[PDB]
Amino acid sequence: GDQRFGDLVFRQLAPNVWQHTSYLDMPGFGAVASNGLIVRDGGRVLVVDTAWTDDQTAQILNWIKQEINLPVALAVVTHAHQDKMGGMDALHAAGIATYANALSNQLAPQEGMVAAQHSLTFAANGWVEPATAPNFGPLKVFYPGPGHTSDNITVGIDGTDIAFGGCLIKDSKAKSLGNLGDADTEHYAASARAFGAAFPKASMIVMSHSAPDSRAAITHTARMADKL
Ligand SMILES: C[C@H](CS)C(=O)N1CCC[C@H](C(=O)O)C1
Ligand SMILES: [Zn+2]
Ligand SMILES: [Zn+2]
Repeated sequence: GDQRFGDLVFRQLAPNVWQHTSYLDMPGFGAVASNGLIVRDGGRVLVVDTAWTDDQTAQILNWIKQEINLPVALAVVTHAHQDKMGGMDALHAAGIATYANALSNQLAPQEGMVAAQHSLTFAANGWVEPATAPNFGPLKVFYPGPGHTSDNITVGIDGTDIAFGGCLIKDSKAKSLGNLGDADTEHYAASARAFGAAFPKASMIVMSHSAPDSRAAITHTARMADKL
């Protein structure tokens, strides 16, 4: 179930996949959960998204050491907001190679984040240029277009039914898309549908701010984004 480890929560989603959850008090919204992923690929571990803070991200690494006990080969972060990139310095202090969309790295300083060490770039069709994501194993990285932010990226896990929409996708019963100050209102709806079409076999949709949901999360998020 939900394994409490300090102030974080870990949930196993598949034999080699876990969801990490961390919380930040956001004045006005309560204590906001943010989810990322941990994937074991043979003898190494891959991380998708930091926690909100360096201290929480160090706790993710401590949980990995206790429950998996294999080296963390790399982390990929899915856009330049605090819930996804707030713990970059903890990854760097641990010697972990970090990757983000080139545009996320460009935006990181003005968003108050530390950039990742390596920049991903994407083909016209949205799939990562393979030379920019070396040794990613089962992680399949896709840029669906601007939506929640201009830089948001998404990740499928080969060998599982899981795809990660990050903060682009909301659950089946969300009422709004949240803060939209950085959003691309013209393109959001198409980007959400593009994520669904890039991972057509994924039946478990993991996202930043809700528990894992069915593909109705994608259709509902798209159906909601159609209106704007
Ligand atoms: C700090 C994050 C970066 S995505 C944020 O802005 N949030 C957290 C989730 C609830 C609100 C929403 O957008 O749904 C606002
Ligand atoms: Zn965000
Ligand atoms: Zn978010």
